[PDB]
Amino acid sequence: KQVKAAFEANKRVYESVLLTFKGVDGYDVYNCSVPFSYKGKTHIYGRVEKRDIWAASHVRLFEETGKDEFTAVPELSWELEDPYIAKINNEMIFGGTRVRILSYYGYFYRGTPDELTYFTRGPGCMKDIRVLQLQDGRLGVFSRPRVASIGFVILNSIDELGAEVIAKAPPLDILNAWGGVNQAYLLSSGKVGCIGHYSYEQSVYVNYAFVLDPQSRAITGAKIIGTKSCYPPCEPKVPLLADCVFASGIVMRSDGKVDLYSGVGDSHEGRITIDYPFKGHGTIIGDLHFPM
Repeated sequence: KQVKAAFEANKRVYESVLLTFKGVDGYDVYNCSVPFSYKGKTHIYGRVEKRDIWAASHVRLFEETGKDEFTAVPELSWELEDPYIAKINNEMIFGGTRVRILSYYGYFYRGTPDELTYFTRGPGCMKDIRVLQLQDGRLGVFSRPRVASIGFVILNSIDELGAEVIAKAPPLDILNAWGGVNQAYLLSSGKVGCIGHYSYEQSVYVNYAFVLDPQSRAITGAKIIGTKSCYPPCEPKVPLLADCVFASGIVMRSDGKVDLYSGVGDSHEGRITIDYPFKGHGTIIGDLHFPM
C-alpha cells in the first residue's frame, strides 16, 4: 500500500500507550472488545491466550482499576476468541469466535455484561460478523465471508439474526486482500461509522475506518487510522505479525478526539488518541453504557 506508506508519513497521534492487564499473569491479552461502562466503571473484554500457542484462547471480563489499567473479574469466562459488543435496545449483544480445528462460528449472547445468554450464531467457517442499531431502530448487520468480502444487510431485529440471513448478506464495495468491521457506530446523519481492519499480503493489518450509507450502500471517507508503529513497541505473537493491528473500537472523548483501542501484534492491546474519523458525516449517537 502506497496509502499505508503515506499514512506512516502523515500519521497524527496525540497519545500512545499499551494497556496493562492484571490477574492474568503468564498470558497475553489482545483483540479486546471496545471498552464499555457498567455499574459505574469502565470495563473491557479481552482475548486471553498463551503467547506460544495458537487457537487456545478464552475470554475474560476486565474492570478498569487505573489509567489504561484493567483487572480481570474473578470467575467469569467464555470459550471464545476476539470478543465484541454492541448495544441494541438497552442491552448488550456480546459475541465472540467459537472454535470446534474442524470449524468456527460467530456466537451471539444477549443480556447484561454480567448475565449473557447464548441466543444465535453465524454460518460455519465465518467470523468478523458485527451489528448495530440503526437510526430507525432496526438492525444493521455486517458479514465477512473469507475463503474475502464485507457484506451488509438490514434486518428487522435481533430475533432474525442467524446463519442463513448472515450468509446471504450482499457484499459492499470495500475490499487479494481482506478485512472486517470490528465496531459499528450510528451517526447523527443516519449513516454508519465503521471501525475495522484492512489486511493484505508479513501479514499487514491496519486500523481502518469508513462510512456506510445503509440505504444507498455507498462507501465514503475510507481511511487508515492506525498501524503498529502508532502504538508503543512490543513483540508480536510471531514475527509475521510485526505489522499487524486489529481494531477493537473507538471511544468518544470530551475534548472532541477519540481513543482508538486495538489489538497489537496479536499479543497486546493498545490505545492511541486520534482525530475524529467520521468528520463531516455527523456525530456518534448513543453509547456503550449499560444499565444494570
